[PDB]
Amino acid sequence: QVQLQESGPGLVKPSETLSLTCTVSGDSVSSGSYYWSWIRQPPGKGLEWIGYIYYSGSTNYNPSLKSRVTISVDTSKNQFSLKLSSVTAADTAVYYCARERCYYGSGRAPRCVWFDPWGQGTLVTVSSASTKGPSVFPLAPSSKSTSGGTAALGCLVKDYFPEPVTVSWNSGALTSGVHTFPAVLQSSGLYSLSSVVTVPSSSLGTQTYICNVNHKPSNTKVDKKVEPKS
Amino acid sequence: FASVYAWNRKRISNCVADYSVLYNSASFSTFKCYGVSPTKLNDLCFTNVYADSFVIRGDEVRQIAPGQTGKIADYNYKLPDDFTGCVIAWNSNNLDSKVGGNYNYLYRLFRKSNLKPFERDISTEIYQAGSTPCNGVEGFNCYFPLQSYGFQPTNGVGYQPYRVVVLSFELLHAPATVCGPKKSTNLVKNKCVNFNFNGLTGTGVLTESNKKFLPFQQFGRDIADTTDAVRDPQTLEILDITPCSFG
Amino acid sequence: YLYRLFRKSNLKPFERDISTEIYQANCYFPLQS
Amino acid sequence: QSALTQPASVSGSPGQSITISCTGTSSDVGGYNYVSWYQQHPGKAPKLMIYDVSNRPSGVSNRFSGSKSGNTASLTISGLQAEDEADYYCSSYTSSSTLVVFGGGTKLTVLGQPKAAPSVTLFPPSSEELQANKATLVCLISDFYPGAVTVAWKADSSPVKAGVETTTPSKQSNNKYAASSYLSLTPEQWKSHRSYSCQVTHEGSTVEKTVAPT
Ligand SMILES: *[C@@H]1O[C@H](CO)[C@@H](O[C@@H]2O[C@H](CO)[C@@H](O)[C@H](O)[C@H]2NC(C)=O)[C@H](O)[C@H]1NC(C)=O
Ligand SMILES: *[C@@H]1O[C@H](CO)[C@@H](O)[C@H](O)[C@H]1NC(C)=O
Repeated sequence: QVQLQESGPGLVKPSETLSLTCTVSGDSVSSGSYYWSWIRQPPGKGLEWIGYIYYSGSTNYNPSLKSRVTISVDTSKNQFSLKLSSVTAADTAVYYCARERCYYGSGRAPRCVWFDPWGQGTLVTVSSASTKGPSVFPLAPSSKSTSGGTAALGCLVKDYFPEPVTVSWNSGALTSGVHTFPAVLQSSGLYSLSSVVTVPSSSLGTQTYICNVNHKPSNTKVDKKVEPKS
Repeated sequence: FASVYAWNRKRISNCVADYSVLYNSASFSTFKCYGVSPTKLNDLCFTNVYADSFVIRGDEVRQIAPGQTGKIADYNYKLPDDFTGCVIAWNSNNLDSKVGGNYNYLYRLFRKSNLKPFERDISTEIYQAGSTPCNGVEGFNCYFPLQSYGFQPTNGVGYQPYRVVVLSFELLHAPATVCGPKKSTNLVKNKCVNFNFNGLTGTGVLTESNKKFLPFQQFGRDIADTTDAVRDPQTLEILDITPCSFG
Repeated sequence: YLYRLFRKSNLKPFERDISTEIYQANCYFPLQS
Repeated sequence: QSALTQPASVSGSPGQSITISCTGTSSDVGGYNYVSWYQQHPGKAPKLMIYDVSNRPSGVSNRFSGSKSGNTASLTISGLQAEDEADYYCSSYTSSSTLVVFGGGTKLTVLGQPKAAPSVTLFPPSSEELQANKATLVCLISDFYPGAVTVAWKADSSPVKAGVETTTPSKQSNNKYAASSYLSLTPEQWKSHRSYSCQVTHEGSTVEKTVAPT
């Protein structure tokens, strides 16, 4: 099978030129037979199409976004990338990369349809609130959280601007009871969230419960252990 | 010109071919000769010359050569491995590229197996990549096999259309055929000067004659069989070829 | 092992020609790897 | 141009049949044989299940099927499940300039479920945060399928309305909801009042939890 992944994020400012880069795995780029494309989606709104490149170098773009976007191919690392210049505040969207099927035309450009495997989608925002790293606290398991057979503990990761942030439990080990709640946007302008997991009350401190906090726009990586209250 | 997936094929035949007007025209961006270096073409004779014609991209002119690979040489036009002729190519951006894209120049991009040299394939069956049968309809792993260069005048070089002509000299086993043209020089009568009269090679003094050949006879011979008169091809007058002076 | 030169001389015997002035007029060079 | 996905929202009962239409402009979208449908779960990339105009790719449920009529395109289902709540978009290959057009999106809902109980969980500011010269109370709500929750915060006896932030309800995998609220406090106010509490009201019913500083 094939897979797709995007890279090159960062709280881009206004009037810059951002660059995303989609890499492919499981199918060569220069093989013909598929047309690699780009699709954005502003949040809470529908999809819209941007462009495509074929392996020769033939391009197409959306006429509303024309004269502003160039997309190009690297056949050395099997990846393709767009660059959109003079960015306004309206382009704060989620950006997918996908391939298209693109049936053969008849002496008049080639028509394409259905698409195939959509990228992973990396939210890219555009503002002037700069960026900040998260502050982490462990929310200890307590008898006020304990009830019978189980008790809950978690990690509070707060005050960060660069929206995509992740917290795992024990390097991705525990998948039972682990729930990360939607981040909240404060009046200060910074986000905050808390992820909690329940675990048998016989196992308050017994095993390892370390939340792994990773902030991808920055490079923050911190592991915090949660233990019952003193 | 003609497409790249259905090239043309003209069979030049008995004629007088002057590859010098080609070689020195300086309008050609690529003039490679393989079996035979270019300047010696106007001095050889073969049985047949074939000329193939088509149109490709700018940077696919390097696959028109013996022993290459790529979408063009694999299955559009394959040159044998002991080629003999010459390959000529020149840019044609202003003729073949039109604003909005000239979608009339196609090429084949999928085939079961690479072509045999000088083999040609104009079929249009739906190609079948995967194992699933296609039944003549498109879909995943069922692709139409022809794509089209969309040529446009604002394309960087190496994406503008180039026209290509491949001359292939072949020598079956006939008696002869096309060859180059033979030059000529003024005739100086009366002076032991070497001479060649359309094949007759000799030496001696040339003099105005007063014999009368029949109007199909070229040269005259003596008893004991030595050439002693000729007829000048251009002016058609008889000249006595007396041996040089000796003693 | 850069052998295979091409020239005008046609090389009457036991002489050897060493020089580089191009047969470029697309382009050519009297040497081949 | 844009092939208006007919209706925006859509209601459905679990089990029988839902049909979603997709109308647009003329034969540049309707009178062609190239339309596709996509399912996007909330927080995921979309995924096709219908192409050309009615073809199921290698491995999808058999409930998915579509058809074409004039300038409208149809997509129907033949038996509903709880995991089919998503958005749905149309595609299409025009001839104008925008090459490919996209739908506006329809929301499929699975009406039918039993009033769940909003499980509440409250946490006081951790010790490191106390040393950090700040304090935050954490009120988590989960599994309360009908989503009209609201929250009120309590100091020892009185209600408070400053320093609190409340998430809008978010749908989980089990297609019920979850929410969260935060209370900002200076640690001296944290020890000032002997205890705080978070109460949540939901369909008239109410459940509250309470924590006291140490
Ligand atoms: C070959 O070509 C030459 C010219 O290139 C011909 O010479 C002409 O001969 C006629 C005699 O009938 C003269 O009136 C012309 O003035 C000549 N032309 C020139 C340019 O001198 C010659 O006749 C041709 N060969 C044959 C067999 O006709
Ligand atoms: C002497 O000079 C001639 C110049 O024509 C050159 O070709 C030749 O190689 C030289 N002799 C030797 C032994 O190299």
